[PDB]
Amino acid sequence: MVSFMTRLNVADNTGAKQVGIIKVLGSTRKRYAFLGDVVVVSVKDAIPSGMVKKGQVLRAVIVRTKKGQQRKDGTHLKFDDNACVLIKEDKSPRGTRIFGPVARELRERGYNKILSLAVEVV
Amino acid sequence: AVQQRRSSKHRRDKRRSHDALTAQALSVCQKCGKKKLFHRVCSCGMYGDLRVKKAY
Amino acid sequence: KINKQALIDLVEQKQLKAYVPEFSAGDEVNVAIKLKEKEKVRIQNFTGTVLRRRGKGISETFIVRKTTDGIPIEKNFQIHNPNISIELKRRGKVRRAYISYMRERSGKAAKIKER
Amino acid sequence: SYINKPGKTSAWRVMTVRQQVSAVLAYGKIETTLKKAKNTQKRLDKLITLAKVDNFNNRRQVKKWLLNTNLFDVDQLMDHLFSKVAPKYEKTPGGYSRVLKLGPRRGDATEMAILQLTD
Amino acid sequence: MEIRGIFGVKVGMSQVFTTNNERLPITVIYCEPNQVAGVKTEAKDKYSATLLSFDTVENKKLNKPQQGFFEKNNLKPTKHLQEIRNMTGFEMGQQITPQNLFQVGEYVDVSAISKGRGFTGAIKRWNFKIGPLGHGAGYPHRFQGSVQAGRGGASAQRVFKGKKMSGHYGHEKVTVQNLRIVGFDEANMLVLVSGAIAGPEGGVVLIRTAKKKPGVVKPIELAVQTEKA
RNA sequence: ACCUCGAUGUCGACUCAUCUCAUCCUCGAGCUGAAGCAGGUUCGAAGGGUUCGGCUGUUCGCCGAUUAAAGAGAUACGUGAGUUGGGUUCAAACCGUCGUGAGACAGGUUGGUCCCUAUCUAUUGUGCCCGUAGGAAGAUUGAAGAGUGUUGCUUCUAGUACGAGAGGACCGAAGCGAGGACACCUCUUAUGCUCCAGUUGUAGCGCCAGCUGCACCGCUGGGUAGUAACGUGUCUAUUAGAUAAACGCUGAAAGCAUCUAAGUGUGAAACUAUCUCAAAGAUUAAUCUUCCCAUUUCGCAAGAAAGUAAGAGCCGUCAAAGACGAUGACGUUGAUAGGUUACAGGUGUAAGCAUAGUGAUAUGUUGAGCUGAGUAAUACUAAUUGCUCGAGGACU
RNA sequence: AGCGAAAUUCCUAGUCGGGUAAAUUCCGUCCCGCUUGAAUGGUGUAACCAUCUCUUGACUGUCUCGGCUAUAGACUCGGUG
RNA sequence: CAAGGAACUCUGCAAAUUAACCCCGUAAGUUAGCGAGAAGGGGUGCUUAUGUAAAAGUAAGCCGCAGUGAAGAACGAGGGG
Ligand SMILES: O=C(N[C@H](CO)[C@H](O)c1ccc([N+](=O)[O-])cc1)C(Cl)Cl
Repeated sequence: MVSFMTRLNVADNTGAKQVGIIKVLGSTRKRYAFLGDVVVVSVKDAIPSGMVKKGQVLRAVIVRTKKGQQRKDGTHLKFDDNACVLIKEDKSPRGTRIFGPVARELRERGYNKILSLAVEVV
Repeated sequence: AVQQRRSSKHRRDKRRSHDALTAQALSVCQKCGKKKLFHRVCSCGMYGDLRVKKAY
Repeated sequence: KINKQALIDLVEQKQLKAYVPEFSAGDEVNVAIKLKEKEKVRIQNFTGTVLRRRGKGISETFIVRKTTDGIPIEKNFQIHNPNISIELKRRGKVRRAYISYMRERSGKAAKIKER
Repeated sequence: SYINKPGKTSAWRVMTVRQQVSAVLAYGKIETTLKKAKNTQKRLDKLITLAKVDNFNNRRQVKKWLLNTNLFDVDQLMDHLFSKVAPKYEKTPGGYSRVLKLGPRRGDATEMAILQLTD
Repeated sequence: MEIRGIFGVKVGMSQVFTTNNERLPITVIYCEPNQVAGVKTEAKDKYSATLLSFDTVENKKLNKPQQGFFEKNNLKPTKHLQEIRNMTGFEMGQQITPQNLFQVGEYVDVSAISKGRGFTGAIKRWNFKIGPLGHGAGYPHRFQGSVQAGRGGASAQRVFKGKKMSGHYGHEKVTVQNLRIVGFDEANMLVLVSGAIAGPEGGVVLIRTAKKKPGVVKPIELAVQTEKA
């Protein structure tokens, strides 16, 4: 699905355009990062507006996987490109509004502030 | 690689102990007196009381 | 004795439905899905286009594509699944039982509706 | 390990089975190897059971597998199939051909066998 | 131990649904009433076991000694004969239906001979990574792995006993435990058990009470479809 | 300077490792300048793991981000009869230095051949013969064994015990993970070469239409069964016994005190099994059930020739197996394989025809036609009116 | 004179800035240049190099992580060896 | 060959992506010749009519996932020696 050193889109108003993976979190050698799993990442190129520019590193939550995973019910979610959402340390986001739909699986880990500020959910 | 000490005649004999060919089973045709193969036709043709080939 | 290999269908009769509409690749469809996260079941509507329909007697499944904010969404549904309902609103002309071209084209390429 | 014969190919197998079934339909008795005879028996049976209708569609459909022989041309075998082969089988389903096991040769000592039609 | 076992033939895999909107793939096993052949008395042979037979066939199709043995005890002529340790309380000449052993959702284990694989390398047998396919390969580039534990006459000359090597795979008796069976069919004589089931499609499969969790139940009841004309 | 010059192929990387404990982590416990979290140190413990990248030819070393940590080591500083060659280091040439010279300098600098078809041992799988004092078919027991042995996060008890605030548990319960292993392929993708449809060029089937050959399978889009993972389950747990360190009673040698001398206890991923796998070639050859048996009797009674009569083997159709052998089912008393019929799944409107257009084409006849290996019946075809070994149990 | 840790710099993994998450390699500078240096040439240079070196856009099994089919061998059988 | 797209490796080695024709459009630098086919894009099928002598080109219509349908035909931009 999502592997080490992966560039994906930015789906929130943080100023960045491309996000690159730094390392998957959890235990060592996880080798993958699925929906809802937090991952340390960095920015690649950003517009002058925004609270973050080139050079800094953050922790983000993956919200879009192209391969997709099968839910416990039987509905296997799919997406075309890959997106992510940025936070600072806490569950609160670093951006006001989020572009694009977000999966329901975040409810299994919290992040209700992210879903409450979305335009469409699964 | 190759052998480092020569193989004795005993070694080759024990190796070829399995060389003996099996005794192939035979069968007697029901109309042409001969010892043919098994499940197979003889030189005449009647694999059973039924033919297939002309003469050979 | 012996086995029939049709017992797969024989036992599967416990979970089945005979009210599923017919649709292959282009008919405009809608799915109503029920979610259970509170005391009240939440109802979500999902309109869009068909991608594939496949199954033998229980593996009958389909794929629905929609668009939102210029981003496409593919969702896979099991036909025989509680609290999932399907309906057809506008069927259309198709040339293949399975399509895969929508993964790179969106908009200005809608399926022409047949007679 | 370079420069290798093209060897046996899927297209080669199709050509071989077409040639063998055409030859069998031409003469009726063929001495060959056991494996190829067993492989071509399926196509022989399919062609014979398809020939039982004598309509344009199936006759077009059997042109794919057919091929001319030394003694009879393409149209010759095409007419022969529905003239003196298909009418001979109308009550017997399948089993229009059979194989018997010949002896092994001496040059290569392969497995040789004869293939014939139904009496 | 309360271990009890029944044989059957696993015939295919097909998922069924239930309440809570949860997905669970299921496998279908054609069951058959197994006849008791004997019981080893615990005091008589120092171990307790129950021997049964199944897959009945034509009486004359079996060999003479087994036919005579079944004639002596009036046991139905069968093709398969096997026993299970510590199975207690089942006298001879009795027929067993699968409803006497397991509840609707208690823990189960399933055993069967693994499906065949033929000869295979250590790559497909011990998860050994493939050698480098780029920047120079050498005509060997898919290899069993180095084995040498030393060079000389002090820690060498020996290849380790039973180290992973490219060998036979499959066609061996395996077992998977902690299984929750979900479907009974006495009117049709079939069972449906959750999870993947080992064994080739059409082989002999043995269903027993798992020793992992000694009989703890948690039912799973099916949910009937509600949408209809 | 002790074996090697009649050649024991050197650094590092990849894969594969195995072993010790001076323990990196989990675990047990003591002491504390240990209020509690987190700590510092001594002893026990080898069960498992011990990250990914940038610079780097490198091991290092530095750094970035995570984790339970990023263990110290050992084996011709393991692993070229497994891969390469980035280099000390070959023949070409640069510069710097040295030399009056050819030239030299771990001074740096660009390029640059890595041979070997397996004899014995060892190991991984797997067969034939013989033996187990009758023969054969089955089912067992356990002799000695092998593998599996990692933890995290969230919540509750509980903002409780603790500490003045800050801050924040031991002990337990539940859910969710990652890693690895065992399997399986219904659901998701991967492949799916006599499967389906579109399709260019070219040459044929005389020609139109339609089909074939060839152009990697001609290309493309899918896709049967089986094989596969990224997909689905389960496993990592639990308890019992004896113990390391540690913790104790009663009790004296030593009127006291005191875990030890006796008796009697607590107590760790270590250990024995509980889990899984195989196992009577366990010669120390085990147990049980069933089936076959009694032709006086003839050479030097020597169990000598009538000598299986149960079964097994030869050959064949085959795959649930499969390099070969085996294994498993079946040989006209039959469903073992092929063919036929029907259905499944896939492909998606076969070909001809009529209509509309003028013309490529569209519509209806058409949920049609097609389809290797899927499934159930079918003796239509192929497994024959063939051959060999094989019973009176030396004695208890 | 010019140039300068450059193919020349041993202490050097010299300072700083950059490009990256991290830069012994890279580029512009700084200069006790241990031993730079102007015909054994210095400096700059348009085009070119099966030249060396470094960043980077599309691209892909190089890789995370392996799998499937096909042939010809490899395996059995027959002839030579 | 799914997703990632050089994270492998001393080094994007190998392999893959741009390929044929026609039409737009093309920079630094310079010895003014070049760089340049730079870079970056667009159209190619069949039928009808317009069309020169053929092909061009044009407009309309039709088919499909794609239309030099396969085959054979440059991956580039930078700074340094
Ligand atoms: O000479 C060789 N090996 C010699 C044999 O006497 C010996 O093994 C050796 C190996 C390495 C070495 N060295 O690296 O200095 C010296 C001797 C090989 Cl290079 Cl052919």
